[PDB]
Amino acid sequence: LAGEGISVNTGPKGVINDWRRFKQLETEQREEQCREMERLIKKLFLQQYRKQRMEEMRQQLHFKQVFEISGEGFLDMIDKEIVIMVHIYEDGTEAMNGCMICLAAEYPAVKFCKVKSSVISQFTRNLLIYKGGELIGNFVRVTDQFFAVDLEAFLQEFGLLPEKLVLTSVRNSATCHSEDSDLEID
Amino acid sequence: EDIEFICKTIGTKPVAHIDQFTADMLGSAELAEEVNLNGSGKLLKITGCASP
Amino acid sequence: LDPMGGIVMTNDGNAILREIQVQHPAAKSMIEISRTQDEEVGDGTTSV
Amino acid sequence: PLSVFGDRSTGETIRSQNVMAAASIANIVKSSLGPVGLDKMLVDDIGDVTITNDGATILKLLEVEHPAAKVLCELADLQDKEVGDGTTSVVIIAAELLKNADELVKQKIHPTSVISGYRLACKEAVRYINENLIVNTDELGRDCLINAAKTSMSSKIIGINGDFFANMVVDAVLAIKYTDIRGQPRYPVNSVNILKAHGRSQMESMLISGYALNCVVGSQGMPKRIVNAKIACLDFSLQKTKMKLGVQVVITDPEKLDQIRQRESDITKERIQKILATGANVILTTGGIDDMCLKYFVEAGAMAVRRVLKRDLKRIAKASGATILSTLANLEGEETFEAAMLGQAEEVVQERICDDELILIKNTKARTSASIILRGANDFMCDEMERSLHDALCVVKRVLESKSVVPGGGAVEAALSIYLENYATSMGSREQLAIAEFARSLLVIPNTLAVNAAQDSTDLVAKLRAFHNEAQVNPERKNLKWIGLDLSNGKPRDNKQAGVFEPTIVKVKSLKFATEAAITILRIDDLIKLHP
Ligand SMILES: Nc1ncnc2c1ncn2[C@@H]1O[C@H](COP(=O)(O)OP(=O)(O)O)[C@@H](O)[C@H]1O
Ligand SMILES: [Mg+2]
Ligand SMILES: [Mg+2]
Repeated sequence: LAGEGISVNTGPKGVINDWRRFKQLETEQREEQCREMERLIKKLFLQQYRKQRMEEMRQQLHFKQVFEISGEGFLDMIDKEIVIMVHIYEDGTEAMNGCMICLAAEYPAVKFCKVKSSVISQFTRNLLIYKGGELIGNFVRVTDQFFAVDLEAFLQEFGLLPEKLVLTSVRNSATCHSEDSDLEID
Repeated sequence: EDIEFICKTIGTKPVAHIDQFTADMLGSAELAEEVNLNGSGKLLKITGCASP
Repeated sequence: LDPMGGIVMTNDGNAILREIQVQHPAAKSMIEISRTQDEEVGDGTTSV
Repeated sequence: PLSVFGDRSTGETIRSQNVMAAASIANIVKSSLGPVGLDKMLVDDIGDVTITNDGATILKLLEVEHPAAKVLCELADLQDKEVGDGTTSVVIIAAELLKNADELVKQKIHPTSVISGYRLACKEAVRYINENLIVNTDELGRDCLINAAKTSMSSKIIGINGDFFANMVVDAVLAIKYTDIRGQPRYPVNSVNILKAHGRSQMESMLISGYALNCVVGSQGMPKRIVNAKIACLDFSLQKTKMKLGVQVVITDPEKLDQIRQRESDITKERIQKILATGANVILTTGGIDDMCLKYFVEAGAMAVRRVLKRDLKRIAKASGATILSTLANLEGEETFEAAMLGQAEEVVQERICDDELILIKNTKARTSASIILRGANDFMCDEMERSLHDALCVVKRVLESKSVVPGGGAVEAALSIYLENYATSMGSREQLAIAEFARSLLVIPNTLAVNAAQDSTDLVAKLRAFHNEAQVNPERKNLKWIGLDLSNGKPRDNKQAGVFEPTIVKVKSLKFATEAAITILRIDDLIKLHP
């Protein structure tokens, strides 16, 4: 057993196809694991808010549903295209889901959505915030620290929810192009 | 990057300060019209130039 | 039963239909019809 | 041997795959052709529902992976952009052309010969259409425009409603007519603001003899109806004055802070006083208006509308004779506003439309403008009505610009098929088959029309071809060129007297675009798909 200076030379040349086919899937798996582990492990009478009640019965005045994400769905939802809150749960979850549904009406610029925990048990036996592809809020097990007003106040105290709408008939816009508007001549 | 091409095509000499902006540094042209391509977009054409 | 935890107890057609979430787009069209009838005249929502 | 990190298809495999993709795209929209066509209901997998018959909308909404299918979808989009009608017909014709061309290629006919034959057939078809099948609209009058609009609105949600919608479309198009230099009557469609609102029925949609804004007054203080309006169009926000980045306020003597703060809003106060001193009644601005300026307008007894869309403001200024003013700066370095920049209208009202309000600028002087308020049963119906209305407006614009129309109902297609299958024998030895296949593929339109009505396509198309052959053979039977298809009774019918017309530009552009797309797809006999 000698000749440790193998100089494998054109050996790997004949296997670049299979090696790269395996490497593409390996890179995809590594990216998925990194995105999954981006949140996890990393950190895994004025005082009574008199305005809470008024916000409560002014929030109900609109009802659609939050998008249910498919392992690559989480990857390609944030990879492309703003503040985004993502909910992790497996079927207190219903209460905060209703809170997110209520908040989505007042925040059209946000992309409220939910995703199963199974598709993505150390974090399961007993709210993720993204913006522009980078993590902003990583509040896990929020029950330790509800209503839609409470969630809104909690997110605003951290300076994450955007700060603050007339209702049209139904809609006006049709398209956007060289409309060739009227140009009165002579 | 298009400054050299524009100056060669028309004859306009670029001006970087209003002090030197004089009439002799202008490129005379016969017509400068922006046309539409049957709703596929808009193009500005400068067709016909003195000393092309 | 409101998903936010509230309770809506009524017999108005529009109030009942507005709280129902459906998947078949024909049902969505019917619910939009109910909403249109409620917004236009404000009565006859079950009849339409 | 190649060692290319990807998949490769070559020969009959890739050609058959491309024809497969084109045929699938054609079959997607084949069921939405002709008056006996039916709409489609698209769901955007988040609950959003779209109901439409327009081919371009369907192809844009669908998710497409195959490159040839993408080519056909972009072809439909281009046809919609350049003409506005016949979006399904061009896709169907292109797919049928590709299918027949591949059938020829599989018989060891070289694709270059097929492409040359297709080019010759397209040129000859355009020439024959222009020479024979066109009908001048000068001697027809408004009836021709009404019939063209009605034919365009067939197969749409406003089909039976055509008797009224055609009149509305013709009036709206004629209201915006203008003549530019060279004395060419130009009709600027898309300047007609189409507003939608559910509620009342289709029959009682409103055509506005003016302009309609999807906006309301900024505050409840101002009146919601002004008779002798003096519209002042502005392109700037009327808010408290704030210095730009290069200006910074530094105070050393404390006694001047109050003066600074007072001037900070007195500047805007003076601007509003200058604007209102000339007699302005309605003020429209693209920028925002804060509370103090709204109070000024309320006290002046005027109207203030904020966040007006730029295109809407430009149209209002053009119609009423007003001029957009991004600033009140004149050539003397001063800050003045003159009455010459005021636009006038006969009435400005905030009308109520189904629990919501919108502003109607009725009867603007110095220029006529139009807007359409579509009333329907729900959002989907109103959106489909808007799409159909846009198609009708485009058709009317094409008819009014180019004064040539052709009979509908597949009469043009049958005449072209007969003439081309007769002409193919005149010249060529191998492209003759290509021209014959072009002629045969041109018959896919009447075939689809007959199929959609559950009528015997074979007998109807045979009778149509016999009529057109008699027209092309007997000199005294040239009046049979207008024999189209009557889908209500499933019998051939003279469409020229029946009032079924299409612009010639629609057929010509559809033929050219379909031929070019078929040629583009036909040139491929090898595909390399690299792994991502
Ligand atoms: N009343 C009618 N009788 C017979 N044929 C008609 C009638 N109206 C329209 N057609 C034909 O039906 C064909 C399909 O039109 P359609 O598909 O609705 O337009 P588009 O292709 O723009 O969607 C047209 O080519 C036209 O010639
Ligand atoms: Mg009742
Ligand atoms: Mg059409």
